Amino acid sequence: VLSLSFSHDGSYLLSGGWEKVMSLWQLETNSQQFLPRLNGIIIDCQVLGPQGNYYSLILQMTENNSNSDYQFLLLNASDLTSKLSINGPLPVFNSTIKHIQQPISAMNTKNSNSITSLNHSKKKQSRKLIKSRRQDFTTNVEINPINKNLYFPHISAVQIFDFYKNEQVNYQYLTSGVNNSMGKVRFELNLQDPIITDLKFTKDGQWMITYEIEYPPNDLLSSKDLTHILKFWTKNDNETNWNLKTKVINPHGISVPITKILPSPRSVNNSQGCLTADNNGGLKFWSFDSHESNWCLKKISLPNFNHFSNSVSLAWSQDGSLIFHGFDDKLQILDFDTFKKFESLENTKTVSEFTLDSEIQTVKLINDTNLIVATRTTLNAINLLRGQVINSFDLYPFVNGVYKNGHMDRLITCDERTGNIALVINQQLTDVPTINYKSRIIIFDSDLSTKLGNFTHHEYISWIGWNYDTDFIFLDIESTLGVVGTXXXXXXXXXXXXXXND
Amino acid sequence: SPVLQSAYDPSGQYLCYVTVALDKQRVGVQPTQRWNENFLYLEDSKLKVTCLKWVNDTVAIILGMNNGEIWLYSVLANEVTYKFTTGNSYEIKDIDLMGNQLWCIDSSDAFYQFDLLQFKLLQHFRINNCVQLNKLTIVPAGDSVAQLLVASHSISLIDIEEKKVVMTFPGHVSPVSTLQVITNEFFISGAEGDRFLNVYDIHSGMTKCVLVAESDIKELSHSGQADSIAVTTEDGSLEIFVDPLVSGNKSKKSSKKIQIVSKDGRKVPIYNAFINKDLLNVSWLQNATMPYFKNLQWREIPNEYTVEISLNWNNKNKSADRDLHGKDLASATNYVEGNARVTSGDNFKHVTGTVTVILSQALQSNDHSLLETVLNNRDERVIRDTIFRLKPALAVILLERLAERIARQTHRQGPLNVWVKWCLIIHGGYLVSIPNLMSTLSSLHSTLKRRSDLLPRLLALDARLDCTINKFKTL
Amino acid sequence: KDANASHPSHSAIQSLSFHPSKPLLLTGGYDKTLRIYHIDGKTNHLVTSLHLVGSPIQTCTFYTSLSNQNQQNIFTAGRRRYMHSWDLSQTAKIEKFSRLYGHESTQRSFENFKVAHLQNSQTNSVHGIVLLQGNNGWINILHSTSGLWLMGCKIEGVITDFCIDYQPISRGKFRTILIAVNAYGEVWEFDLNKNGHVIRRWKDQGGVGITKIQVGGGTTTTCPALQISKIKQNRWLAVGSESGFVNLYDRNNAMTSSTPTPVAALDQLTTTISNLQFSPDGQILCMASRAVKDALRLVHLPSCSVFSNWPTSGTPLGKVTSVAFSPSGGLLAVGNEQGKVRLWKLNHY
Amino acid sequence: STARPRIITSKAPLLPQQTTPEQRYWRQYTSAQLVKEHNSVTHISFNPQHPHDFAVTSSTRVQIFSSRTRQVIKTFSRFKDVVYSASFRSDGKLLCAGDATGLVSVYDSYNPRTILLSINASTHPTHVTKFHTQDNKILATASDDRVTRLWDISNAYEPQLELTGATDYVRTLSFIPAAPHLVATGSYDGLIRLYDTRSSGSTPIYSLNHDQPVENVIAVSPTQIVSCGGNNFKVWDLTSNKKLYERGNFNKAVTCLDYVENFDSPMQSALIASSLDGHVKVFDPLDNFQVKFGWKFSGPVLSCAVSPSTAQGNRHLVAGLSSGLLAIRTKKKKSNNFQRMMRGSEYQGDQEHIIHNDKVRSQRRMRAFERNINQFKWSEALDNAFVPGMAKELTLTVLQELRKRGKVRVALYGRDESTLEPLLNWCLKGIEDVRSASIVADWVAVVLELYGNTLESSPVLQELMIDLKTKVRHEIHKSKEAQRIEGMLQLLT
Amino acid sequence: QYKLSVVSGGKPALNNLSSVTGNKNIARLSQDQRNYIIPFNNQIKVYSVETRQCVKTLKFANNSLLSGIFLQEEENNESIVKILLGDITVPQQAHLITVFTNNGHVIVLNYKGKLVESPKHFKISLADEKLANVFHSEGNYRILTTFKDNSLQSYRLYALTFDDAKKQFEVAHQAEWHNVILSN
RNA sequence: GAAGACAAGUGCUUGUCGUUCGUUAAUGGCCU
Repeated sequence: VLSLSFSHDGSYLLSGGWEKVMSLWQLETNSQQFLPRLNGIIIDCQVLGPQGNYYSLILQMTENNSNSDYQFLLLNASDLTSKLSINGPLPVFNSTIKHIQQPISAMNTKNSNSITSLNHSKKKQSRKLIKSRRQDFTTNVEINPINKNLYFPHISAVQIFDFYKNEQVNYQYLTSGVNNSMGKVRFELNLQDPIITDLKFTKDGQWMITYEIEYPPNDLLSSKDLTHILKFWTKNDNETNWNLKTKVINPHGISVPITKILPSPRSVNNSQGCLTADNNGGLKFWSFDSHESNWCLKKISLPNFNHFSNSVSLAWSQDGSLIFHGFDDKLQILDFDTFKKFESLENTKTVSEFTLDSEIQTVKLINDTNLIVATRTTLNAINLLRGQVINSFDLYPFVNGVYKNGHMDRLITCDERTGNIALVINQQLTDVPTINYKSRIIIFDSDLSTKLGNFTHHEYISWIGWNYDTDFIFLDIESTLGVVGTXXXXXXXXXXXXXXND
Repeated sequence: SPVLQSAYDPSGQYLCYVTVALDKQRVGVQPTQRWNENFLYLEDSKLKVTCLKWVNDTVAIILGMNNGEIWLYSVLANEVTYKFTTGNSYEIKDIDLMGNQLWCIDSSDAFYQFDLLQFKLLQHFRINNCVQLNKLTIVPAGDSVAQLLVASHSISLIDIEEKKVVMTFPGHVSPVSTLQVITNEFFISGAEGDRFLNVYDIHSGMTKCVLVAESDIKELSHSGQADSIAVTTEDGSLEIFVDPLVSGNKSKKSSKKIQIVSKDGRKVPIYNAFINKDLLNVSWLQNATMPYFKNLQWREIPNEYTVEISLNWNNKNKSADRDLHGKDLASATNYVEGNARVTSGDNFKHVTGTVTVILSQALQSNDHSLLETVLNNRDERVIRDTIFRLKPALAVILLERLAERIARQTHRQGPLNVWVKWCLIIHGGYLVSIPNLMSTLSSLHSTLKRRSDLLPRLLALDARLDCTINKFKTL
Repeated sequence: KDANASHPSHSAIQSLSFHPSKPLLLTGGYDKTLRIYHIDGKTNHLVTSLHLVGSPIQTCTFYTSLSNQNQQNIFTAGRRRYMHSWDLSQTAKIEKFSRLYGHESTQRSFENFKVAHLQNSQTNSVHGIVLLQGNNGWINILHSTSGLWLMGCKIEGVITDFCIDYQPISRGKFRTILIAVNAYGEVWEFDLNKNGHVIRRWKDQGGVGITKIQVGGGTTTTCPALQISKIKQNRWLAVGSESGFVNLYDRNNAMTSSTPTPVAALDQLTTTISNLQFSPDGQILCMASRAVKDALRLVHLPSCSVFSNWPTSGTPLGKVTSVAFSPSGGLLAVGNEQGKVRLWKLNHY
Repeated sequence: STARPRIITSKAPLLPQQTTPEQRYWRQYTSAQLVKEHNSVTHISFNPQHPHDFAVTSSTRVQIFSSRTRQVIKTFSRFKDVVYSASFRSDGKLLCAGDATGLVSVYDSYNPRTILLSINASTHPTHVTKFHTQDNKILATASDDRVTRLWDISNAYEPQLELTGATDYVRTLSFIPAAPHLVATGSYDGLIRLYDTRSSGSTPIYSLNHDQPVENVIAVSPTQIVSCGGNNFKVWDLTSNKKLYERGNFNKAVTCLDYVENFDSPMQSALIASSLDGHVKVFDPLDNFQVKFGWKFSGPVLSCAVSPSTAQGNRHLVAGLSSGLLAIRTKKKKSNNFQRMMRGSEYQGDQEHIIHNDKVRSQRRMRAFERNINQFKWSEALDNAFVPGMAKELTLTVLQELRKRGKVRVALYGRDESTLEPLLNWCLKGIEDVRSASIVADWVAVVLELYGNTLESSPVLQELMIDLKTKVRHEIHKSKEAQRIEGMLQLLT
Repeated sequence: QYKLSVVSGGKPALNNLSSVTGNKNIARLSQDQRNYIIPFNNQIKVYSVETRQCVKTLKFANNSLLSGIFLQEEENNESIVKILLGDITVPQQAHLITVFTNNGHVIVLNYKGKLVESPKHFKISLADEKLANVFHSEGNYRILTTFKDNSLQSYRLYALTFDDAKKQFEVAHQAEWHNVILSN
């Protein structure tokens, strides 16, 4: 039981628990009346009206294991409608960021902490920021290209947020979860909801694609596999809710992650297609048919490899001609019309197969000309016209093992009109490193000819994309957003305030 | 109309209005330039406001009464500061004010003179040969208030000092509604229920021009220096005039005309519009008794112009906490699948006594009752030979009509499975030559794939059966 | 001039209530509409006009809170589980009290309700309440701005109506009193300031099939107070019937014997009484029947003489379904079934 | 606060050949009654104007059936020998009938006793008599005389124009909507003739080759006609003077064809064709004439026609066999003082200022399993899953949404032996499908670690456990051998 | 050429540095119950209750006094403990907010109007221990803080008075408790 | 692993810990 509060009379008792329900106990006849589901567990109940007018309360959002996610909620006592709910923007980081200790329940889960497991976790959680440098705390964020809302894949959901009005406009669930059907209780708190891991838009903006993974319950016969479910969603410009047209169970067969996704541009099929790269490196071309209202696989490319590279990235050539694909230590250039290697009659060693020094983290192209590749150790910049590298930068001191593979991609984006920004992060210490970090934004153009601008932010930075208003947006641990960009009058005064025992 | 009597201050920043409220007349001042819950309640049921006038140091309005006395109202606090009481008790039909002197009309035709400074009745005063009088306005000669104008269907210019009627003006058939001095020569008379304003001359004693509105004239206002006269019409319209005093010249029709029609299409009545130099003010009643206003610049405006107002005539209610339908604006929106198509990534698309010829016949056309006559055959020597004498193009179409029956009927892939293999056995060499096997044999590849994934799960269930079955049989 | 002539109504007018300080009338019936008519002698125009969808509206009251004198909620309900509460500008503020925090099992409908002030007496803070009816004897009490179920008040038998006395205790302090009516004619006296206990019981002399009680002579739910010092204990009590019988009780003497003799048994009507409202000064007793046309009768007080001149034969009433007095100006508004709220003026006041 | 989400039923990845939305409209035609006639029925045509009747030819008999009663209203029998074709005019009043004695006898419908107009056409037997679609008083008949005669029925004693040039056996002609002068006329030699009746007409304008004997010709659009001839049928574009499509998806020779347009259907324009196999297949000009739905009747089908778009009643697909059978398939379709006291209910807020509706929409009634899972009665929800009057889909949707929400053991701890036997009697059926076998694998294994100890005491479970041993090993043998083909299939790729 | 800035705010800044209080909400509804005031981690927002949107934000980046207290980058240690509604200084002057920090600082702010860039700062003396909770009766003020000599925090109770001078506050030691688990 | 503290058992043993140092299961369920 998380919080109790009496009314101003003293005849009513609000409650609060891991069950997501505000129960109003009558103390006179011991009945109760309760709102069933309130978007996560409720921390602190509070009645504010002197007449008993408003119920006001605090929310935890226990779906995120990596961040305290507080939604201040207020209600009318009469109707019990959510009136003027206030919520900060909610990312989801890769690990538990900074000193955040999950609220207390009965039994220790991966979603909550016990009493005996309370201090044994907090002592351990400091050591993960002391023993390891492996911590990244990175957030996948995608920008809506026509409405400039900023969708956050809070797990099994999307918080549709916009930073101009600084306000949450939606919270849509995107999975057949267990979410609003039941507040999870202490043995059931081990069951974690399916996790949206990828969320991209087409360049149209009329389509949003959804990759998630549903998890099994433990102690079952099928508690080993993982269903990789893909979903392709639509809405109009008028409506803010999304609508599902093709759910896809298991792309690339069963138990295969499709971890990297790039959408198609307007050149190829009016941006109504998406690509999915495996850990094996298979390429499928999902796109949209017209006479059917639904999606199919127009083109496949399925290799079977002896090994699994969990770091893949891929880039599209703006003409719609060819597909750059990055596997570990190795680039591939695919003719889209064949899904094979770019076979050349020139034989001028412009080979589709490249051989890089370390495992690829990003593949980004400024134009048809440039191509910027970050390995696990280094960053390189290779032109397309001549296949010779231009600029070398040893990111090995800044990034040794700082990132789980693939997560470098969300830090580094390319404004297609100006150029690149990579996002370099330090931790800083005096005399064991501190908890505090320091991130530097560096601006790049034309496969890193010059540094256009070095901006040094005092805290951490977890994500960068570039908004189509020619500007880069970045998050932070404190969930802040920053932009890298370019007589009668005296008779009038008295009537203003005056109008408004025996 | 709900507003009985309304009047603006000079310079047009406020108006008083007098309306009824449960058989008790109340007065109230709103602002017009961009509410006011304060009101002055008249105590008795019977006393009624009869004529109304402002004062240009508190901003006070003057209330002519049914009672026989004159209330004097300060607007800052709802208090009536002092009372100007005629000893006789008839209603006061007109009130007038300039400087310290005040002037009013008894219903027994008696002039009166009050001081605002000295708070005192100067003279009980009557004159001959004016038997009914209901509108009095004083001429602005200067500090000399003398030779004031009074009228009821006919205007008399009457001096104070010699206390006689100097000029006698022809007038109307109705009693006169509006009587205002524009210029030091010219002034307007206007009747009740008539479409005709006169413009007379004080010195000459003639009519110069007349003015004509399209319906009956209810309330009058005029600009500073005789440029603009804006007439509130009883139908609800503002028939204004531009340069009425300049030179068919006998009667002058209205120059510009202002209507107000709401957004749903209803006509809204206009009462008591104010005009100043080059800035027009409209009023109308938005609710039953609440007046809303609009300043507009009128020399820009065309000859006919309908100010259109959004009125909530059929406006459906938008509660800010509520969504467009049913749920809250802060409630989460549920995952609702509905009519989604569910596909796998394995589902490809868009990338000798024989039975041969009858099987070949039901594949040329699509025929389903005739296929099932074929597939009852189960001798493998028939199964070998029937596929063998078949066109190789037809064998590819046969496999598609197999996997559809294999998928939709689970037990059916027992006996049919031999009839799929020999298709692949005999025509394998042709089947290399077709360029896209995965496209054409997609429904075959999809059905065989979904059986393949059950292999680790079913072999897992075998042991855990045979844990128990090898156990409970012995003991 | 009529109250509906500027905008007519469709269903049979069910309940009227003026505003305690403002000039307004609230007409609403089975038409699922609320209409608010500002009242003059000459024209009576719509202030606004609210249409609810899906809820016939059988009783309507304005409610100005005793503390703020700026809330001015409008509580309206019908034969539904809920009760809308429109507050007092294109967008309307409408709250609905959908839920009973204890139990919905007693009352299935909110078709009769009265709204009364109440004092806390732990704090000297006054809030409103909503008084309901229920299953068999239950009168439930919802807090008027929060919807909290306060207190349940059972009586023997079957409830037909109730009314709300106010007793002033000192300056700044008063207690409110329920007066519930069994159908057989047993009057209960619950007090809401402390938790609901009986104060007393007394049977009406006779009175078998009883429809309505309303008390009067002071502050009632039709002619309510403005500040706490205005709250005055009532003096007249009238008990309706299904056979025309109204029984008048002097509240000074009837509170002694607890089986009191009523003053005069009014029997001028011939059918079921359906509206008993007093003047705000407590000198006139309306009595009306929704069965026969043209059936309003005025009773003078304390003389208990029915007025003889008005209403005449040619006084247009219709089947009178909803009578209401003004608080201040002495006006009289009488509904009908035709939809026309025909308005009078007691020229004394 | 949020509303409670409805439990979403499990939808498997789609097995091929799903119920396409055009297969939901054309399968509505049921209640097939079969009327015996005395000989082969040759032509069937619907009344255009109020389409409630259709004429049906026979041996010496034209009958008139109804829409709603589907029985014979009236019977024309005054003919001497076999009457081939009975069309109606576009007005709808007055129908034709061409005989074997060569006389077309046009008269009003709904009146079999007045032969209004007996046009003695050619001495060879007239097969086809139609009315013009555009001008309602010009008739055109054909003959076995290989001349088609446009009769103006003001003058039943002279053909207005002799339209000729045919090589062999004209047995269809049809008019075209954009041009009242232009007439499509199909010989039996092939060679669809196109005429301009305002010209001399004895020569055609241009012909359309049909390599096999063309038997039926019908105009579909203002620019397109359709050659229904021999084995295949081909469409033709007039201004292109060239064929657009061809569908040889039949088996035997065609006989009839029909086109209807803009009717209550997911498919806008319908093209049905008979194939003399009992086999009426339905085609569409929007979708490049692909095959959409097919009936199969007993004997060979000669005449087939559909109710028009203006039917406003139960539709019909009437197909006529050679053996004497008609085959019809159809798509069927207090006091006053009490009402014065409560009359506000039909007002619906028209002229008031503000409309405000709080009322939430009545959702679909929650099922007995979903009502239990919402109220957490999990062990009873599982027992509520195995009702014999319950779909095989929903039982799977219980077990996913009981596995996903809670664990499966909590609904299973209290199970006795008698509550356990409805589970396994479903699970013996459950593993045979591929759609459930990944899930029933969980539900069996949780029983065995739980209730294997009871299973020694219960021999009744043991028989189900031995039967479960067999069918799973059978479902091995499917899943083995179906795996064997996929490894085999990769050679040919 | 390019510039960096800060646009959108983050958390609603709940009182979890206490982690002892079960009434953690800092936000208060106003006297006139028309607008609702929350200190974010980066700003202070005034939401209108009827129109449901922000009617005014109060960023800490705009004022030097605000940025000197909260936007300090080396220490993110100071935080808004509790807003009080009225003027602590003058009896009932309106549209004022007094804000109590984590470490003895008081800021006087203006919603419903343009922010005057010179607030009435009053640094509370004797704030050796860090400020944890402040609350008020009618004109009587007390203070709860976290003091420490088990790893638990002792709580000391104090009081406030005004107009001895402007900057001065008499701090009275009403009570003290030796170690606290849940102060509520 | 240790120290600390507390409880049970008979100075000892077991047990716990809203502590510190060090390494990586209270008949208790979701409104209208």
